[PDB]
Amino acid sequence: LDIQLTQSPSSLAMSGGQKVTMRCKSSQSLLNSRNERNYLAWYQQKPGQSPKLLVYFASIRESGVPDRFIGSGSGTDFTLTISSVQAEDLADYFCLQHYNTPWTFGGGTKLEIKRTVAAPSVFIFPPSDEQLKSGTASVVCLLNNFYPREAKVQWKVDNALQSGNSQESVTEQDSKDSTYSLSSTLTLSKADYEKHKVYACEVTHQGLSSPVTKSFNR
Amino acid sequence: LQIQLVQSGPELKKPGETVKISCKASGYTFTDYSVHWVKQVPGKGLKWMGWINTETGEPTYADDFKGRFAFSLESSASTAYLEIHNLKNEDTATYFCALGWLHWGLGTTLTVSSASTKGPSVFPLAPSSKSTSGGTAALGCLVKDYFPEPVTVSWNSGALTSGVHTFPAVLQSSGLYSLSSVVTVPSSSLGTQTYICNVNHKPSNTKVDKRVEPK
Repeated sequence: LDIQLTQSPSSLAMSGGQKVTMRCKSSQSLLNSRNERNYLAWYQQKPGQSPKLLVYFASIRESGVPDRFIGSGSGTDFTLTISSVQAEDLADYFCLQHYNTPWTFGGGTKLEIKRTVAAPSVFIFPPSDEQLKSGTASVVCLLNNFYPREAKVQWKVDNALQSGNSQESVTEQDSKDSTYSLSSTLTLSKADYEKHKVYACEVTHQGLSSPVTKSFNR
Repeated sequence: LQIQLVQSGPELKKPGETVKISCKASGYTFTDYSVHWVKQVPGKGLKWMGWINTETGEPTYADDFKGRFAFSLESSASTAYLEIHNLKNEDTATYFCALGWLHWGLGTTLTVSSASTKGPSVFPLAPSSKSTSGGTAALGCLVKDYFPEPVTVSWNSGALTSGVHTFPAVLQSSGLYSLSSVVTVPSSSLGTQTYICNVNHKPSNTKVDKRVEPK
């Protein structure tokens, strides 16, 4: 049967400067007695990019790769270490065995970065005239550059708490400051939008001393 | 020389159709390395599909990919091809060509769906006294009602990147996607600076440039 690669842990949260250790265990030995080489490679796949080779033949760092990346191990047990993790190291990491066909991959380790609390800046956007003409109103509330991800966003329309008409999206962590951003979008028919005057989003987050409300008048 | 593997663009196909994806090699000797194909499902899992010998043109398939999959090449054009016939729902994925373990291409995103392609409507998210935090203002573009993913957004033709956030799309109950792209800038400068969002949805040949200014 096929060689199975088990990566652990599947997710890791570490603060800048901590040592990161990721493991890849193969169901079968990847050591070629003919070569004394271990047929394992490690890749980094940052948000929205293609995989980049970090280490090949288990322990040989690819040219251009920061020396904080260290591959080691042999046979069935391999390790990728980051000696001192940097904000930009946020990525999925995965191992590949190419000892035998079919080549197989580990399940991946997602490395997230821990940092200090950062309060969101909050902004609200009325729907455009162009969109309203079209028959719909999208009202957007933005929470910018905050940490941690935990946040509460509530929509109030003419002081009445809304439910059931909004959707949130959160970004991947920023590669430079390790923060998140979040959008909450309230969508109403034009008819329903013009039934009310005050549109507000209230944001609760541990970086804020108390909830921050942003609003506009239709 | 920089190794380059350029792959064809995102595609939407219906169940049962055939798709042919290309991988054009430049910056190295084509016949020096075999070309492998790897499937990455939306969940991010990776599956090795097989390889093609660039000296002989001979393909070899992984067991799971013996049937509807064909690797081929065009020698004179230093191009490898992945052809998938009788497309199935489960074929939705990003497909990478790769020079063995050495170098991956940028991937081609394939969606298989009976749903029609739909280009986005692009609306300004206009700065104001309530998109003003300290002396910072936010503005953006709402990219609404498109299918399938993905859509790309840039600002000022790539010249504005600092503080830009382009959100992961949400799925609307309509089955269409929607996202926004935002940026923070000085509130003092809203009258003198120009901010244009450039939206590209290749699956529908939709390109739009929307100037975003205080309402």
